[PDB]
Amino acid sequence: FKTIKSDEIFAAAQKLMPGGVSSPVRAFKSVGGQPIVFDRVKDAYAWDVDGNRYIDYVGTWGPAICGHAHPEVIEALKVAMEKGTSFGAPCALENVLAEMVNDAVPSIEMVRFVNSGTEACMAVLRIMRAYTGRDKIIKFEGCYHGHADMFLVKAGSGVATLGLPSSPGVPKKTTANTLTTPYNDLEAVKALFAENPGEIAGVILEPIVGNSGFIVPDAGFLEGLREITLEHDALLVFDEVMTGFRIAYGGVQEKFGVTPDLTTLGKIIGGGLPVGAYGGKREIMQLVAPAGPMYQAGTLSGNPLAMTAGIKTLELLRQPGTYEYLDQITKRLSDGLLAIAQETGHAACGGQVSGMFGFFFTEGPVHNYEDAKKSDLQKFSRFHRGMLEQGIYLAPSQFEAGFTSLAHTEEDIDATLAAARTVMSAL
Amino acid sequence: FKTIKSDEIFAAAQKLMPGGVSSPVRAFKSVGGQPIVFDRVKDAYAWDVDGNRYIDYVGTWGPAICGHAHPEVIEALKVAMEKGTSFGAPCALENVLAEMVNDAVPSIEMVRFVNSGTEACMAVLRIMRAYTGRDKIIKFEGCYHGHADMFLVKAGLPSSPGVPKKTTANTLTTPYNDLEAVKALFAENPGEIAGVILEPIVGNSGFIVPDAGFLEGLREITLEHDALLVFDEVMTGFRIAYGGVQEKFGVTPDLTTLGKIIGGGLPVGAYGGKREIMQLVAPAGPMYQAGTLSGNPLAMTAGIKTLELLRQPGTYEYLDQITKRLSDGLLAIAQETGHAACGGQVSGMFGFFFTEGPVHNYEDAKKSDLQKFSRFHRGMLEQGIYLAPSQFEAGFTSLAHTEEDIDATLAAARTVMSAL
Ligand SMILES: Cc1ncc(COP(=O)(O)O)c(CN)c1O
Ligand SMILES: Cc1ncc(COP(=O)(O)O)c(CN)c1O
Ligand SMILES: NC[C@@H](N)CCC(=O)O
Repeated sequence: FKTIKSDEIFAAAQKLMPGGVSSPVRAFKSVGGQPIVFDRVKDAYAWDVDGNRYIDYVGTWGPAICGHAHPEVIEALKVAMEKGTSFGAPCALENVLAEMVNDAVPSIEMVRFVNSGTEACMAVLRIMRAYTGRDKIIKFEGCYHGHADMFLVKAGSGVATLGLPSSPGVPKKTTANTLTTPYNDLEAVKALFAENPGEIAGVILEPIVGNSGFIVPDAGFLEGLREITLEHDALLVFDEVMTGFRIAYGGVQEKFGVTPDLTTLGKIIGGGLPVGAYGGKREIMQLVAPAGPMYQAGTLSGNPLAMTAGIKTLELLRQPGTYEYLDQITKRLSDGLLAIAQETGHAACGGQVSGMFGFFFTEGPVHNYEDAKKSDLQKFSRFHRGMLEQGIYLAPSQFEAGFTSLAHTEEDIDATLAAARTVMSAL
Repeated sequence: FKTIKSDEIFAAAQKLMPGGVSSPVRAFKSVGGQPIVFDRVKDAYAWDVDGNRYIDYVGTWGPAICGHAHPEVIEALKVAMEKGTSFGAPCALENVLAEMVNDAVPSIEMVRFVNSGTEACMAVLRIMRAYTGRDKIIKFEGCYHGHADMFLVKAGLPSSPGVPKKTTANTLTTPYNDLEAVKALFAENPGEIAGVILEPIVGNSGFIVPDAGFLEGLREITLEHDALLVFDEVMTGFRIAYGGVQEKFGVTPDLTTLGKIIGGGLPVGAYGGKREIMQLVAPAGPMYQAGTLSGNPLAMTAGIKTLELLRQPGTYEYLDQITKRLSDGLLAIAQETGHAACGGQVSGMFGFFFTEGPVHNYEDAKKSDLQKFSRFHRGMLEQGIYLAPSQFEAGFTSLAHTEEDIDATLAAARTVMSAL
């Protein structure tokens, strides 16, 4: 196993871009700092600039649910780019995706497309405060909603209400209205409300966590957050940028039967192109300009290429047995990893829902970020590297959920398990 | 002039998306409220869903500088997507674009690609504060830097709902082209000013050129108070000149944001400057900023190809040539038809206000006769000309715009203004 070309390109990148990457995690600092430079991806695989081929469990972080470079998506894109990559004006494709999004996810009756999860979340945050007239927001430790200043706050016991910025360059002023609570902790949220009567605009969260490893909501958690927000006329916002169209066609809200007031979407709805969307109830979305006073603009938003890829991707997801397959192969993968971790003597816990999964090197179970933080990062680092050496590309971080696609075959899963066995036996 | 299909699609859109659009301006609220739905765009044209063709002066707001759907860009795109629409990991194409950007603009030694001007600006604002360790920012009224909260300031009070005053408190604003005001701000906030951000040439409150010495003065005082100078060239970058306004006017900022053109139509953005400052950005430094789909291979591809095209000889001279003729023509026609107007142009960027002006700032811009602009806009639309649906938006030309297109556009203007 060698990554000479990646080493070279990455080395040169360090002089051109901060850390040699467009996004922090890509720097592999959580797992050796030796990132892989991709050349191309197809179906369930990715190819190195060195020729290395991997079974991919990142799927460009969600979008590639139907597999990398799906022929139907690229075909639809070929037609779209022919008509121009961007209009800066209304196009019929926006209506189409909008309708699909509306018909697909319960809480969405109207949507505004944007260009990233970060844009979606910062806008949805602004809308929650605009609709309620309240400034305080409740987020959960371990959840990620982009890098808007409000979200860049320190979390954990002792600073849950301190609103301390967790990054230089962000005024305490801006984080002063962001409250955090442990995921899967209803009493923690009730507490935040009581401590701030009439000030909580709402609660935002990943209905199923992927940014602190894979973490599923304990029974009654989503129901509880729904009850508590309704009781205080506060808004419940599901960040389904990652879970949207992956956990289920209707996202976690559809699968678990809990309807929020607003939800953010992304990844899949763009077919690989930068995209994002924030929608929800009609009465709330009407505040978004130019229909309402809450300002939010996106010059290249509703991009025809992004809309086309999103539409084609959803049409594919609409086909029969789609999510049943993702669930099947993924459960197989997940149970396999845990069985292998057990047989090799490694403390581990994990799970999966549809085509999304997690695997922590700790006994767990993992109900929140604090639990996740107990995972053996050194072990994970060696694990990730080993899997890489075995031709398996996993998210370069213990705190990132993995992804499967309709392209992953029964054989891919088994080759992966074989590799996992080989790697864990050597850990 | 029929726009039946546009109306139908738009009406249905208003039930699916706020205002029936993905971005406020597209709703045509300032010019009648009946936007035209595009089906496709080619070269210097836009084609309606009703079969109408328009000589396009919006160029999807900047990206289409080499023309809409340029064959080489679409070909480069079709070839690149075959390898994947996105990696979510490093690819050589990022190094290439980064290098072309670094070589192109005076102040950039290191760059971080993002997905929009908004992300670029909020990120640059954060780096400004992280580098200086200060929170107060100076922005100009009439300048637009995305919808990030700190920018949604009134003129540090919120200008729209949903944004806590607490976050806009650290945002100081001043009239564009007003050095004394900026100076006063620094004095009223000693040791608290992280820096100054602005569009070196304004396009978001109409086309507004900086006065002689303005940019030079801003560089001087920021240096004096150990504060950063940030050029938001998302709109001007690679348009005013290959190196943007900073190159053309010769004033070098410490940091600059980019977008539009660098993505050839695809969602894109970037911020860069001296490596000493840029090294603060994660994962190199402690300042956090991330973008899951940033450095998109398709966006890099289209940006790389778009820049290669711009690097050809006569590119900016051509833009300047046809645009000056367009701008001069408009003002001449306005004069001969008896309408107070003022405008100007620099490269393929221009403005035309229905006000005698002068227009050195937003306040001046607001003196324009919006009613007249609206009727002008509609009439031009009927004459087969598509201008920005706002008096407060600069216009754009592209390499695809022919001498004939300009002739036709001026002829149209004559007809419209003669009817105003
Ligand atoms: C749940 C969630 N919300 C928001 C974001 C921000 O996404 P982007 O990088 O597209 O801004 C992400 C991506 N990590 C996410 O996983
Ligand atoms: C100078 C400038 N800065 C930032 C932006 C924000 O761009 P986007 O919609 O790409 O976020 C714009 C687009 N209006 C701009 O013109
Ligand atoms: N779910 C436990 C929280 N009180 C946070 C612990 C921490 O990370 O400090």
